This record gives sequence, C-alpha cells and structure tokens, in this order.
Amino acid sequence: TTALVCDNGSGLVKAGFAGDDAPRAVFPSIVGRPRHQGVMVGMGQKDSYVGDEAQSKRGILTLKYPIEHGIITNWDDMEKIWHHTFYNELRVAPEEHPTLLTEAPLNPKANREKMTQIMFETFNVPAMYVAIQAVLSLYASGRTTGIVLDSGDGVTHNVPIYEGYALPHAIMRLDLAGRDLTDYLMKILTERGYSFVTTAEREIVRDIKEKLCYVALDFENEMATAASSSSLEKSYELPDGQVITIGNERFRCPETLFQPSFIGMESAGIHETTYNSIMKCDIDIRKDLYANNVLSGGTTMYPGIADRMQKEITALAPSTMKIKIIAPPERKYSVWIGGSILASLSTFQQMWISKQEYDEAGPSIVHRKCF
Amino acid sequence: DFDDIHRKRMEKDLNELQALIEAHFENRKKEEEELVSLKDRIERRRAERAEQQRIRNEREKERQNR
Amino acid sequence: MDAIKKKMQMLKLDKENALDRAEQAEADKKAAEDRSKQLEDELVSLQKKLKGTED
Amino acid sequence: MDAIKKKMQMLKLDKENALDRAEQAEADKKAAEDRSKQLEDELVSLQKKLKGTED
Ligand SMILES: Nc1ncnc2c1ncn2[C@@H]1O[C@H](COP(=O)(O)OP(=O)(O)O)[C@@H](O)[C@H]1O
Ligand SMILES: [Mg+2]
Repeated sequence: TTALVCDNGSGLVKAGFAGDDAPRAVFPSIVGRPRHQGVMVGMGQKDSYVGDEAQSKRGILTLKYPIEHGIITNWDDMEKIWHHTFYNELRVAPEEHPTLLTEAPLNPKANREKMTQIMFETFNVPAMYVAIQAVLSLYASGRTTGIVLDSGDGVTHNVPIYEGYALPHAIMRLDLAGRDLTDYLMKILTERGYSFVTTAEREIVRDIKEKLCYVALDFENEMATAASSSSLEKSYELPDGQVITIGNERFRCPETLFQPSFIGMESAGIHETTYNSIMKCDIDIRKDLYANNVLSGGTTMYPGIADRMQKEITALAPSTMKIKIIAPPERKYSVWIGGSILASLSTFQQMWISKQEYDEAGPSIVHRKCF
Repeated sequence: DFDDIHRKRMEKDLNELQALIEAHFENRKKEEEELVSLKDRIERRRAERAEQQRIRNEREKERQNR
Repeated sequence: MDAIKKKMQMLKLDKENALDRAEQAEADKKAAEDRSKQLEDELVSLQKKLKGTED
Repeated sequence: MDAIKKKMQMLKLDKENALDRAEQAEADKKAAEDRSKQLEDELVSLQKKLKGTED
C-alpha cells in the first residue's frame, strides 16, 4: 500500500500520500473553542473547530496553537488535530497506512516517545517512522551534501550534512522563527496607532506580514530612505475596511532574523549561526558546505532574503570561497516533498518501526536502531 | 541523482510558460470583449426600458389626474 | 499576475546558472594560467642551470 | 505594459553576457592548458640533455 507522509510542523500541517509533488491538504494547526454564550438553539454548534474551519469562524473563537516551539505542549489538542487530518482532510483510515512524521532536531525525548505511543495506540497505524526535518529538505533539493537552514514557523535549525554523513556536533538550533516575527510586527504596528490584541487578530497581523514585509538588502540605507521619501508606504485593507499604511515597519519586522537583539534575544542572526555551524565542521568539507548552502522552510520566503544572506556570509567567509545559496521556488513544501521522496524509496522500506517491534520494546524503541 | 533535475525542471521551464500564456490569451479573448459587448447590449435594453417606463408613467399620470 | 511571475523565475534561474558558470570558468582560467606560468619559470631556471653546467 | 519588457530584456542580457564570458574563459583555459602541456614536454627533454651534459 501507500504511505502517509504527514508533517506536523508548527503553524501549518502538511499531509499527503507518498509519491506526489505537493501535499494534498494544507491547513493551519489551530483548535479554537467558542468563548461567548450562544443563544440560538439547534444551530448545531460544536465544541471545538479545528483546522481550516476555525480560520473562518475566528471572530468568536479563541484559537490556540497546540505546538509552541517544535515541542508539543497540549497533547489532547494535537491528538484532535491528527484525527481531523486523517479522517476529514484525507479520508483514509490509519489502520491500513504507514506514517512518516517529522520532528525538529534537539527536541525533548518525551515528545517523540509520546508521539509514537499515540500513533500506535490510538490511531493504530501499521508502522511509523520519525525523521529529522532538515534531512528531508536536503532530499528535495536532489543534493547529497550541503548545510540546510530550515527556518520554519516554530524553530529555526541549521543541520550541516556531508556525503550523507550528518555532523551531530554542528547542529545549531535557534528558537526565533515566524511566530516571534508575527509578535514583533504586532508590537511595532502600535507605533502608528493600530492595536491588535485578540488571538484572532494575530492572524490578521500574520497576513500583513506575509503580504507586505520584505528583507532589506542594506538596513541603514533603507532606514534612511524610508525616513525621507514615501515610496515605501504600502497600504492594506483590513477584514472590515479602514485601510492601514505600513511605513518602515515593512523591512523592520523580518530584520529581526539577522539581529535577534530586537526582540531581546541574545544570540546572533541567521546570517552568523550558519557561518558558526560551518566553522565547527572539519577543515576539508568547508568549501562544499559554502557552495551548497540550502534554504528551506516557510519563513525563508521573504522577498530579498537570498541576497541579504549571501552578502552577509560573503562578508564573513574567506574571500576565495564561492558562496552560493540554493533557494528553490517550492521552498514552503520542501520538507514534505523530501518526505515523499524518502517514503517512496525501496531501500528505505525496511526501516519502518513495525508494530510487533513496538510491542516488544515499548515506546522507547524510537531512540534505538530504528531512529 | 541530480540527473532528474533536468527532466523535471526543463520541461516546465518552457511548457508551463507557454501553456500559461495560452491560457491567459484565451481567457482574455473570451472574457473582456464579450463582457464589454454584453454590458453595452444590456445598457441599450436598459435605455429602452427607461423609455417604456417614461411613456407608461406619463400616460397613466395624464389619465389618472383628477 | 500568475504566469508572469513563473516566467520571471525561470529567467532568473537561467541568470544564476549562467553567472555561476561564468565565474567558475574565470577562476579555472586564472588557476590554469598560473600553473602554466610557474611551469615556464621552472623551465627558465632549468635553462640557467644547464648553462652553468655547460660552463 | 512597460516593466515586463525592460526587466525581461535586462535579464536575458545578463544571461547572454555570463554565457559569452564563460566561453571566452574556457577557450583561454584550453589554450593555456595545451601550452602548459608543451612546456612539460619540452622541460622533460631539457632535463634529459642536462643529465647527459652532467654525465
Ligand atoms: N509567502 C510568505 N512570505 C512570508 N512569510 C511566510 C510566507 N508563507 C509563510 N510564511 C511564514 O511561515 C510560516 C509557515 O511556515 P511553515 O514552513 O509552514 O512552518 P512549519 O515548518 O511548521 O510547516 C507562517 O507562519 C508565516 O509566518
Ligand atoms: Mg518545517
């Protein structure tokens, strides 16, 4: 039979059968209970709208993501999300399909063990396998080397790989991602008068960020230009009218990636953690990693980031090496495409964690040889 | 490996562009001119309805005025 | 619109690939010519050593 | 329109410039490589005649 390549993510759940080009169903991972009282009788009001249904009734819900930073903080809601994904968005019972979840690097063990225990006890799948979210993004590019920066919505991690041999001592995981950029944008919009507070209006700020923000090639020059002319002010129409005008908030929101001091984080930007991740590698594979830097994940879709990052790394790196940044147009679904490719391989067909194996060793089987 | 990138990229590099250009051309041709012509036709019918309404309103006001 | 963006992306992929190939070829030329000129210098020193041996 | 034409023409110009530059570089690389081969071949014989002279 065919395998189910699910990809929990944090912000958008992407799923679909193995062997295709794009995920079959992509929908936000939010579960929102209603918060008001409700007076109409017999309206058929449910107790929790999940997935894309709660992005249409969000006016009277309190949306809450079940995955904070890679890790899962609310297991009941995550189980609800998985149940919805299997039964309503794909309509395939899990009793007859292997599953291939994905997990960020350096995550707590208990999260992974609970994930496999749920998949084997509640949904009762035949066999499931957990894979690191960066190796798949490297599969999708058709490479076999390279250092991949997978800046998702929950957590940004940077896994270097050479000739198929991952370097476990050079993984640099940073917890700045799309959600923190949304919060920072929502916080700097208040400087013009627009106040978004409700958890429903966070979605509106996210839409503003997606449609308007861009990464500046040079930050100081843009700050000077936006403060003199008015060629940058782009307007946007809220879900009820009252258009708003975003000035130099456009390139200040995604600039947080390269200067995490804006949101008070100490660490260095995504332009310098990649160079540090490279320098921890051996001295003989640094040229190949320099030449095959891969971008993935949703948050790396800002217009103009593949040039800013290249300029920064070229500034840091030695002058002789060639710096090349691979930015495929299908960046958002790169991890899932790689997952489909991996699940479609014949050599991989014996790596699944078969159910009888789980019955013999318990949920701690995932840390064992079947990784 | 890296030899299917050609056979999955170069294909859509030209076929997709040409097909989308064809789709845009046919959609514009089907849509814009027909819509403008139909709107003009409906406008002429609307003007004729306006004339009929004026005539009927005037004749009824003429008779009923007592 | 829709197709226009994709066509621009194709034109940009061609841009990146052509530019990268040009730069790599230029680096190859620099390296090869340096190799040749160092070999020529070695040949010159051998000629001078032959001259001393002849003396 | 206006923007599409100028951007497309400029990008195609960039691709053509990179391609021709790469071709020129590769031609010079091949010529330098062959000349280097000639230098090696002559240097070996220079060494042989030097060795005979020294004997
Ligand atoms: N076109 C876009 N431009 C800018 N940011 C985007 C765009 N699309 C998605 N994002 C950001 O990326 C996030 C989605 O990232 P995603 O790759 O789905 O995360 P995950 O790894 O959990 O799947 C969204 O929250 C949004 O903030
Ligand atoms: Mg991801």
